Amino acid sequence: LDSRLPAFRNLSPAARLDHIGQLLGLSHDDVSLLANAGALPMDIANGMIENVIGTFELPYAVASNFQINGRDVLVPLVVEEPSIVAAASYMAKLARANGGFTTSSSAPLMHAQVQIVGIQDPLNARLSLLRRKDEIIELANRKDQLLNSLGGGCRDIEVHTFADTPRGPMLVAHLIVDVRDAMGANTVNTMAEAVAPLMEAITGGQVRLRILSNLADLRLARAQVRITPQQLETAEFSGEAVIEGILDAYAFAAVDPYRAATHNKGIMNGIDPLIVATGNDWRAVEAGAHAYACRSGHYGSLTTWEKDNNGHLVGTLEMPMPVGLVGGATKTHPLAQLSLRILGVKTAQALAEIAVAVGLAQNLGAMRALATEGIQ
Amino acid sequence: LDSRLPAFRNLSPAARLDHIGQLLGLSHDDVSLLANAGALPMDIANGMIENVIGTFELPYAVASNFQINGRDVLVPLVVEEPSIVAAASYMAKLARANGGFTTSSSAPLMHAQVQIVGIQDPLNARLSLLRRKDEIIELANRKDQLLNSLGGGCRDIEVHTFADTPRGPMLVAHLIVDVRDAMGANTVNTMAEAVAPLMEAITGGQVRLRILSNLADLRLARAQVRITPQQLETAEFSGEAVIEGILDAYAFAAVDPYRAATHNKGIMNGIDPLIVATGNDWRAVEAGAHAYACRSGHYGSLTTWEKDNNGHLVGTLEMPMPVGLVGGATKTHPLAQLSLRILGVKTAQALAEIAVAVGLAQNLGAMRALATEGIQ
Ligand SMILES: CC(C)(COP(=O)([O-])OP(=O)([O-])OC[C@H]1O[C@@H](n2cnc3c(N)ncnc32)[C@H](O)[C@@H]1OP(=O)([O-])[O-])[C@@H](O)C(=O)NCCC(=O)NCCSC(=O)C[C@@](C)(O)CC(=O)[O-]
Repeated sequence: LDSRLPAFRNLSPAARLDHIGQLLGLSHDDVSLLANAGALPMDIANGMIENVIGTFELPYAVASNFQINGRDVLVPLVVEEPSIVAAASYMAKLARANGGFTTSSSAPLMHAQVQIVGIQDPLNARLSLLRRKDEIIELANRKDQLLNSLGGGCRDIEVHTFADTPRGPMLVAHLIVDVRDAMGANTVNTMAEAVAPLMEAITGGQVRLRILSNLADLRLARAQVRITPQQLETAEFSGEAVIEGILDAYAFAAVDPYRAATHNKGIMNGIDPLIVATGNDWRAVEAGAHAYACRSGHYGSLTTWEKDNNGHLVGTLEMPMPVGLVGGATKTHPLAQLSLRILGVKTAQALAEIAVAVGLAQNLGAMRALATEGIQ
Repeated sequence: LDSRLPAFRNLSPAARLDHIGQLLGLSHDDVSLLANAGALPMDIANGMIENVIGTFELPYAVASNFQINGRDVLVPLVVEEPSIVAAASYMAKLARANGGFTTSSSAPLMHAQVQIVGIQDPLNARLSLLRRKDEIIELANRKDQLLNSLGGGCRDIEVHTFADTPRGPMLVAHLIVDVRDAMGANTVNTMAEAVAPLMEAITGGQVRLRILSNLADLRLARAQVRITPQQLETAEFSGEAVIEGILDAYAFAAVDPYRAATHNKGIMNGIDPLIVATGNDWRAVEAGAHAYACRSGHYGSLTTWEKDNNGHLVGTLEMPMPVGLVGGATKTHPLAQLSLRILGVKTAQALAEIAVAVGLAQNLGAMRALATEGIQ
């Protein structure tokens, strides 16, 4: 696969769609999902959410030039805002010259929280739980046979205490669950509900919340990119001075939350449209991303930008990225299935890796434009 | 308008649409935009973002029972996830019994950032700017005579310094701009550009970034709700016990960022689909919401929950809410226009107020469920 797509931006939507279909070998049926409006049947839309009266369209695009660990990929994106697809594509083009994007990710581990109140001895109860870990882990894994046989399941438990709250001391257990190719909320909510009575028996507390955490900091995905000064040279500036201006923009986001919010918004301009294109939950991804940005107590940049010893501009993105290939709209929406076909992804973590590569490219594009814009 | 919609949940989408059209007095043409696929023509979609190959639908729904400052409203929502619309409607039904939602908002004030580097005397340069603030403000306002006629414009400037970054001292000016019914990005960006040469003259430094901040903490919208224990009573739980359980849930969110990220995600489940339905930029709203949530130096809850002197449950949501009635896809997308007609809003701050009421409702719905039978 060659994702360069020369001339794409100037082709008609039909000719774009034809080129995609040729490059990938999409069937006629696949192509007709995008050629004709209304690919989401109303009977399906009506079973997705409540009180449905119709459907709402956004444009569906493809970003070009992306390459992930040496493999070319085409990236579907659904969004209303201009410049995003272009910026991504152009930074992807530049990235290719130096090997594309390099990615990695954690195992697909999600937390389930079990909140326990009204214990007079929570610190002691925490050890009583930790001692009985294996028992709790076995109970968690009893019901979801499909998950286990696919090689997922509850791996471990950690327990936290919050002894100072206005509502008294709390204990909070986390089940740590490998959810394989799912986003995982239903899987872990189920397990949290299933172990709650047993934890209550061990601790003597009242269980309250039994619920996933969206701060999915054990489900991290990572991307890297490299850009050389020669690539960034403008009419106004040397490539070197552009790099320095990109580093200046980065330091500005790292110290000022007013800038960091905007900088990170730029990252999510790249990521959220992929999430939408694949039928995934963008509120989950957003909450994980921004909560992770302020894990230190200070709201900072999710990306890093540096100059290496060769003088090259090197960027990183590492962040929570809980996404699924199965479940909900990703299965039921015909175009979500088409997107996954276009992407070629075999695991949810592969989809996560593509996401962070696009977020990183979008951030770079935004910074480059802001740094190279002349003073009027 | 009566927003109650008896049996709406169980009508077909065609019947729900006909019913809305009758309540609102929508034209046959308006109803047609939802009764048929393809309300977003391809020529418009192709002009909205780059590399467009088609469109992508999500379901379009309406939440029922909402009442804001004593007026019933119907709330359009576009999203892929079940239970959101139902939960919002159900909590809105409860809220009606005690007066509905009560809302307010600030003026629609946005920050434009102007980053200045290369100054050995940033603290001095700050006072030189403030000494000449009236000129800077007059200059920003020459740039947009129409906004000023509409009753907006640059109101003030603030200046922040970061004298010790790893990239050297920086100074950052903020233009504080009343943007009326726009989200405002384009307006404030334009002003930042206009004042940049003047700030360079004053400070002797070099302007880098000129750009809005999405941390729109001078554009706050606020909602309140009240719920009695009688309303929350179940077969398994007294209403008083449910209220205690909700307060335990809130305290858990206030202390633990693992919980707060999820709690806040639930609020955004309510808000973002109204943002999408109105053609607004949901990445901006998200970034502002979650960055505001950590302004204290700890990532906490956007909502508050308390029990008043009567034993009643009272909740608040105050947050940044930068949305527009004009600008971008809000104008361009025929269904964004229709949403605004359904909502009946006459200013952007009115839309913002609706948004926080729906966010507050959604949070309440999640918590009520999590404190009683559980989410599953
Ligand atoms: C989903 C409900 C409301 C069902 O509720 P129910 O148990 O079926 O109660 P009901 O069936 O008697 O419904 C009563 C009212 O709910 C509304 N309603 C009820 N069903 C529908 C429907 N199909 N379509 C439209 N409206 C509906 C409707 O207004 C109805 O009034 P009535 O029928 O008496 O006039 C209930 O189970 C509930 O409130 N669940 C909330 C939990 C939830 O799933 N919230 C949604 C978002 S998930 C989320 O935010 C993530 C989370 C939870 O992790 C955030 C966090 O942790 O904080």
